[PDB]
Amino acid sequence: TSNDQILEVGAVLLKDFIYERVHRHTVVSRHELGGSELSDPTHKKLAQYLQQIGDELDNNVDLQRMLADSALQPTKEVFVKVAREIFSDGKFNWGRVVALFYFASRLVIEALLTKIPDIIRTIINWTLDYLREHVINWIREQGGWEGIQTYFGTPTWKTVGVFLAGVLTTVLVM
Repeated sequence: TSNDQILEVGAVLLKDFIYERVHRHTVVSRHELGGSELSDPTHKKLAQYLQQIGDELDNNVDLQRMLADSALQPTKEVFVKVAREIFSDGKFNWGRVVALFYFASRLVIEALLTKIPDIIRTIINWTLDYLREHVINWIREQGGWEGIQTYFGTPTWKTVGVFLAGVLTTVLVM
């Protein structure tokens, strides 16, 4: 319910997001990442939600083959090139933010794998800084970390309406 609070909530979600991605994948501790385990129910439930999207993405083999490209490295120029490309058209939506989250979590995993744990807070701050400088007025226009399940759910909600209407056509007209 404020720019500072939206980013502070983003930080706690991003940290917990990367922790669980590494956790169910090499170990990194919440304290290493700069976060505490969520206590807020709203945060905990959105965190549980973000995790299911991460699992859907893990099961995209073509995504995984890209992330395994040797060019995918836990480095400033990789982060900046990718972050900018995610958002470059200005048509923001919650899939853009999640894709940045998921991409960040993989840089952290690669920093673990390549034995440079010391950059992990830096990866985190790259990601928070980009949100702070470019994405936070958008999120505020959503009223906070709100609208997430509206955005991912609407397209399939609509197919229910189209399905029911076809049932009714079949049954009331024919």
